[PDB]
Amino acid sequence: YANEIIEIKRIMGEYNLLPDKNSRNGLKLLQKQADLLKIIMEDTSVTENTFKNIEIAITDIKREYYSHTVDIEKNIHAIWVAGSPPESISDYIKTFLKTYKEFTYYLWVDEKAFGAAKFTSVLKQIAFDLACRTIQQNTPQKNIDFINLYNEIRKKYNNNPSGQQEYLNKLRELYATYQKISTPLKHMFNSFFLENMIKLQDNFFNYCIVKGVTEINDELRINYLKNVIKLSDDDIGNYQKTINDNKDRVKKLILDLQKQFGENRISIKDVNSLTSLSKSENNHNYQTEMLLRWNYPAASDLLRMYILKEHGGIYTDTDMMPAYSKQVIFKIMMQTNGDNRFLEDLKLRRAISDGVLRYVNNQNIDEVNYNEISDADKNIIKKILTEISKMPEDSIFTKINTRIPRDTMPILRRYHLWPDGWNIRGLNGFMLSHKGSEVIDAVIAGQNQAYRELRRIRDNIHSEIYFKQTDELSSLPDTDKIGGILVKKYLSGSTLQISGPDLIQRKMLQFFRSRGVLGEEFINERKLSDKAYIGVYKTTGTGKYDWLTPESIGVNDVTPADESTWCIGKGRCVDDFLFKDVSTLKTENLPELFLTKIDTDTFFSQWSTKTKKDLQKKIQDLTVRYNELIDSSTIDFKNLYEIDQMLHMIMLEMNDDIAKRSLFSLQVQIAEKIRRMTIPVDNIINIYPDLHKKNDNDLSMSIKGFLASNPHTKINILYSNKTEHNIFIKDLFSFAVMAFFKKHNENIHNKIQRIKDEFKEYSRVAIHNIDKVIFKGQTLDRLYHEGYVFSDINTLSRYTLHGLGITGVHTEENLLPAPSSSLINILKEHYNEDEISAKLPLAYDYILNKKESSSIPVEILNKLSELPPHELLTPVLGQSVNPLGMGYSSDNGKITEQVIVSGADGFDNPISGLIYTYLEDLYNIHVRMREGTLNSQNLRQLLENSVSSCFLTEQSINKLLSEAEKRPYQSLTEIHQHLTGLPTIADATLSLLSVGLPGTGKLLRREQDYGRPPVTAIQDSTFVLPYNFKGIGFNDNIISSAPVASSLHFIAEHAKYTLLSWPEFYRHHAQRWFEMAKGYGSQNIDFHPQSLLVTQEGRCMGLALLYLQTEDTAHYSILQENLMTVSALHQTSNRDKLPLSKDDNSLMTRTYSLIEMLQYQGNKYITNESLLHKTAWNQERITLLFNEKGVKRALISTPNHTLVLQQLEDIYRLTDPNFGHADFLSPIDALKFIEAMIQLTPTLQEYYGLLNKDINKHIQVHYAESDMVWNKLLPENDAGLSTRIQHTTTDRLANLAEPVAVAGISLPVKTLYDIGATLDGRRITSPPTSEQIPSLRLNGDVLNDYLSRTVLTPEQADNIRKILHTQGIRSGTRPIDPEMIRGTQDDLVSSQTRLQRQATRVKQQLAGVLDTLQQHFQNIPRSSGRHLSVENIELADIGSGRFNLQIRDGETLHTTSVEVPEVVSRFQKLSTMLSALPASGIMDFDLGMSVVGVVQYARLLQQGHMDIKQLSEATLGSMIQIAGNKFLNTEGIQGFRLESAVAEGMRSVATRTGGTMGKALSASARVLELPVLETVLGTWNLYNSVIQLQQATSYSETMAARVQIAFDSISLGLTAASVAFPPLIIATGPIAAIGMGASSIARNVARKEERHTQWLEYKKFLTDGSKHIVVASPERGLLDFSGNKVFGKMVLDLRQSPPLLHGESSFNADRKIGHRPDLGDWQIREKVGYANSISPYSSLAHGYANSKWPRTIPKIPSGEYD
Repeated sequence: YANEIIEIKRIMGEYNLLPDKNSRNGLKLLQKQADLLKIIMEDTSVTENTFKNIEIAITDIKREYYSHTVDIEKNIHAIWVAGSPPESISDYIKTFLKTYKEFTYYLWVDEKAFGAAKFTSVLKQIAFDLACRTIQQNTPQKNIDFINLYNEIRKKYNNNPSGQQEYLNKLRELYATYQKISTPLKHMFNSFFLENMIKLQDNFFNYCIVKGVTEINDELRINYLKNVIKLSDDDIGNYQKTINDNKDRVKKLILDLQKQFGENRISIKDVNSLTSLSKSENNHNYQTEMLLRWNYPAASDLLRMYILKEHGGIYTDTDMMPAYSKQVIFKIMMQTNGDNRFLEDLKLRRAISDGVLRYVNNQNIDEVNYNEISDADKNIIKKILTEISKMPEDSIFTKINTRIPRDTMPILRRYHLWPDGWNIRGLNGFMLSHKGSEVIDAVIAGQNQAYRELRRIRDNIHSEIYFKQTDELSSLPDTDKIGGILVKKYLSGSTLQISGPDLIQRKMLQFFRSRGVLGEEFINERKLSDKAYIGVYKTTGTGKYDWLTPESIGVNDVTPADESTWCIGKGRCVDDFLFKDVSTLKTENLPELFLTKIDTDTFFSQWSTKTKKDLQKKIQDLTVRYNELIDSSTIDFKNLYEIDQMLHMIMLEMNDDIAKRSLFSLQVQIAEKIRRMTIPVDNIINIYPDLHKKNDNDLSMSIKGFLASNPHTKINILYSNKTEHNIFIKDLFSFAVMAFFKKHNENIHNKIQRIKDEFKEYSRVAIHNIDKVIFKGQTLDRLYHEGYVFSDINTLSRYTLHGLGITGVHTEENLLPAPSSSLINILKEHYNEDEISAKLPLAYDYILNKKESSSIPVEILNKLSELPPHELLTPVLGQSVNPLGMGYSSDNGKITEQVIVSGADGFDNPISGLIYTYLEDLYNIHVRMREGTLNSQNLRQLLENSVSSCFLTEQSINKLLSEAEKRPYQSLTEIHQHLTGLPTIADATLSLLSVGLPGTGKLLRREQDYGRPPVTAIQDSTFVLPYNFKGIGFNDNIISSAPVASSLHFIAEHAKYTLLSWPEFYRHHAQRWFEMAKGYGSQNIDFHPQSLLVTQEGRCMGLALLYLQTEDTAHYSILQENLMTVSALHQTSNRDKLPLSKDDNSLMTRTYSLIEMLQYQGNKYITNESLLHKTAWNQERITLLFNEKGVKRALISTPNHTLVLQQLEDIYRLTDPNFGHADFLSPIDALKFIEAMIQLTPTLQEYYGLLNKDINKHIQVHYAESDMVWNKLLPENDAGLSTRIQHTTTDRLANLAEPVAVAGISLPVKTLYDIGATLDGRRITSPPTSEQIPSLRLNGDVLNDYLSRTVLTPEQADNIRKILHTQGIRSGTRPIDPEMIRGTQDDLVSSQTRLQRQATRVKQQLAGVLDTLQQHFQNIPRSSGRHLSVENIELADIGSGRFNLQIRDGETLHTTSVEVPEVVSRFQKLSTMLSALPASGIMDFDLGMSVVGVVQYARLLQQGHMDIKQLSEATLGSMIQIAGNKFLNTEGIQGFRLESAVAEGMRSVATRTGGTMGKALSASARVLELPVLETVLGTWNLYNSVIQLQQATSYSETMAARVQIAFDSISLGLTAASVAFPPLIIATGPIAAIGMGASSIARNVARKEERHTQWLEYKKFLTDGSKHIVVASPERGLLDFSGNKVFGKMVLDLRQSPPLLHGESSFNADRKIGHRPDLGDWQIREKVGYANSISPYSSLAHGYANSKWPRTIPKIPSGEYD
């Protein structure tokens, strides 16, 4: 305890040397003394004598503390409420003036707010009308009678202006009617009313900003009302009449009082003469209180705090009398023979007080209100009054104690005898304090926070309308209850309180708790003690309290004019209401509520002629760009900057006011859009600890909490070794001026190593040294070299490390994930809201660690242990920030830098570049200041060409120079503070942004003074501070508004599909999906399968929500095209491992971040029953929802997948993200198709998690009560995914019409990009300049992919070879043999295309086969080493593809069970085709090509000649050989080779069906017969030697590359060398095969077989004819229609840029009904009647009489065709 002992000695020494101990410093020193004494007490080894000594010292300190008291000022303050009749005021004022002789009475009057009641009434009318309109137009399933009656009575008034009371009475009856409305409608009414009122207040404050006002008065309010509505002269006359009435009333009252009591005894004080009214921290909450209040006859709750803080003394309510003197109460009790009933019940007390007040003011005693009082009580009260009147006037009342402890506000305590018992609570109607009291500041801060939290319903864009919180008297201002109270007050005209006595008591309790040991006497059982009040009464050992000799003297509050009499006795005033018709609302002047596009026809309607002719043309140049910016689902900051700058210039260049207001409205719309469009946050947290504390338990707890909150969150622990060395050196220099080195290095390394090895098993925890990622020339590295030690080095390190691409959350504190709503609910079963915060550390300790605390019940611990940790903590995932890219924590409404939240990777980050440049500028100023070479001129040069020059004012330059002279060495934060005058860099971010965003940035800065949140402040906080567990958000409470947990779909450790084998799932089911959809009545089926997500973790929730967002067909098409583009990009990046251009990578990252965020949000919403309704699968119920309840969107949830049902226009579209979509005419058809699809197919059923399960209880439908819930839940910033078509680099480069000269040959830029032209290590995105051509390099992987995907012409191949030879492969990528680059003629392009397609299909199939084999081998217990050595490839079943394998693992393990029909079925088809083809001439070119490629791959494997992966691949090759041997070797010849038999079969096929197809077959067979080409063998060996070993990819990609090499070897045989200068013109067309027509099939159909088999043959012919209608090769400008057989009357129009294809498809026909494409399978069945209506769908003839070949007319890709 040496350090703390030194602390107590030092603090006592400081206290003794105090000239005036009666001050705040002395109290703080005594508090420190008491706290340190308690710390000493806390030690375990303390003797009893030490206990006594500590207790005695503490008691002496407390006695010294409470001896510091202050005498309050001799001021009595009262607030005059507008409309108060002076008759009921002057009596109480006279009584208080008489009792308190040495006091001055001040009546606080606000002359500028005499008419505010009518203004707020008009605003309330507008808000309620808007709420009613929104409710009515949003719910079209039914009409609401309450709204109709409301509108009817308002229309009735619109005829009768004189009958105000009639309208109020009708409104009361209408509230009686309204009480019967449904609960969801009531909640929506409350929310909409409160939100609209807040928005209207925001609009008024924006009007104040644009008018540049400094004070708010009645004229400004009248002008604003004229601005928003049509104000006739009668309304202005009424407003002036009430203003003048209030003026006359207050003047008469004050004059009559001054005549009697003098001039200096009582006076009038102006409310506007208060500094708190204009304070920026108060956010003009005084003006907001005028609107959001429901206790109108009472005085303001903030005004009394302001008055007490700035003046001190006594604040008293008007309706209060001083407490009776001792003699008075003694007479009362002994004229009632000891009946206490005359001092406790309210009626008799009120009568006695009435009589006393009447007597003191020389009035008639007999006129006392004796109603609801028994006659005997009346007579005894009369006797009491007669006795009292005998007393002298100087002994009726007694004064109060004006000596109070320093920094305290005594609060009147009230005793009321209720039928249930005694009601005791504090009142803010009478308070005491001295000027400058600290508790008043605490209460003011609490009131400001209360208003901040009340505005959360409007400020939070993602705020949920439907949330029925239980009544718990929470500190949070529950918006639903407040809205309900406001609605009731608005309708009826007559608990909760944001800034009332409850908040005051809570704030004082918190203040006294923060005082420490000296405040323990003010706290009684975590509640304010009796010492904090006045008027407290001690009980005489009974239920009643001894009124005689009160502990403190209070005040008489039971009076004839108190709260309980003006509800009915005083009728509702008529000068606090002004009827107004809202139909004349000027919606163009209300940007907060209505989003209005600029319409050139009506925009300049009220403008002057001069301003119109000056600037209407200039404005009209903005309309298209401005509307595009407003309607966009993304933000392009270039357009925003341009539009904002030119709007600001136009506003500056104007002299009109209406035009200025319209342009200001445009700016306000821009600001609101910026507020609404938040962007996601990366699931990363970066913690910057200080390696100087001696507890890592906080850091370990933080890391454990973030690990447990989510299984995908990455945690980075960042430290700087150079900074530690610099701190060590500075400490050494300080020690010397006033073995260590190795010891310090060892200690730092030991701390770092302990942190590293605590989380060694978690790969998500990475401990990084900052002096490894920063560059050499960056500012941070220079600071490290200079020995920068200032405390802000960690903040600059955070900014720099974010600037280097490290995204996520950057903080220095040991943050913890915020508790979820489930944990708070669990804790709420035993604790209330003020104990939960204290119990949270123990709950966290039990959840993360396993520590059990004796201070928490075991039931709570058992409940906590039953839930997963990620259900109790909130992860970083799902968070969002402002589109400016930077977000900051807040503290009492001021942004701090404890937490920095920095956007998502791939999104625009405007603030980051500004911060980087600003840090450069600060470093330059710092280095000039170090050497003393800084003057005004050098400073101007330093800040020139920098946005930071906006801070260069004369006074700022002078301050910078003065500080440079005073102290040449200062921190960058100090330099920034001197230059800007702002506390933190986060404050300077908006000032820097306002340089490029004038007007909008200025407006966003200005709105902070009016309660609006800072644009860079985060509102919802998913973190809490470790030491007190409070949130870091702006307007959030982590206890009363904890977020809901998100459902995490746990997936198997093995996935059925990888990215390579994923398309197999779509290929196996696309045909069945289309057939079922068409047979259930779908008329438009589109296929857009997704390849973004190959695992079912998340259940495709992100894509489902993305599709759910769209409400239009056009937006749906845009989003579908964008998603297809992103899927292609993801396949290129991840499956093929190819580099992407910067823009493509940014687009992919943006899409993936949005998808992850949306998936988290959707899995959160589906489990929250208060947000989205959830019902089990029932077709009737869903049909009723979509037809009767007005549901337009729904989510169909299976255990593993999510589907979407929509109501786009007049159709119902069902979207399966893996299969595109199909739309129907009625919901019932869609539901039937959903059920049939998910239930009939076994593989799809198993994949979707519905195998062997009742689908009626495992399919849930999630919908919303109203449609606006989706608008509230789904983000508005879509990154343009649903509003504009995103273009890849290829699409942009295709538009350039100029060629690039490389190697003496000119080729387009798109082709140069396609072959992988990389410039300085990045793929080119623009045409390189002539000097950059020599530096161009070709990416080998990209070139290989391009060659495998493209069919070149011989000249194109020559050009590619020349470019390759003259430029070369970029180092580290795949080398390309120039002999492999060849081209083919026109007639063989279709064959090459089909061969490449077959290569892709075979690769995708063999990937899954290999994965199955690998899993099969992995389920075998293998000992140390790799002895699997499978030694048999016997196959048992042919129809199923069963193989029996002998395993020579050495322990006699044997598992002969594998299912591989992919290999066997292909050879079976080849064999049956080879054998039966002489009779049936129909052949399959693709099947033959696939077989040739497969056998070539097997041969190349065999020439190869030992872990699980390669053993499984060799097993697959052996199985291929075995299947070929079984299905092609009819006789068991030992000397049989598969290649020769395959080649001979295809040679026979080729020679028997001629044409170009036979030529291609013969070429492939010839390739098979000859030995493997030397180039092919070289490529294979080089790959298997270096390329496979160097890369870290898995084995499936290697096997796919080997298959691709084999298929390329096959493709090489179809190429032809280029011929130069052909002497003669030759023929270049394909040659037809023998038997093109349908007579060939009819030749074998005539054989007497089953008729349905003959139809199957005909259908096979039709399908083959329609499969290849067109083969397009836009790269070589070739269109191929040779494969068209069943598309008649073809018309090709090449005039359009994408060629237009028209024609007639072949169709089915029926004898009776003909061809009916418009009917489904069931409708056709009913039409022709070939079965029963209850027959299963499998028993019908699918596609009968409604089929077409092809299904849809093929679309030709855009290109240049010749």
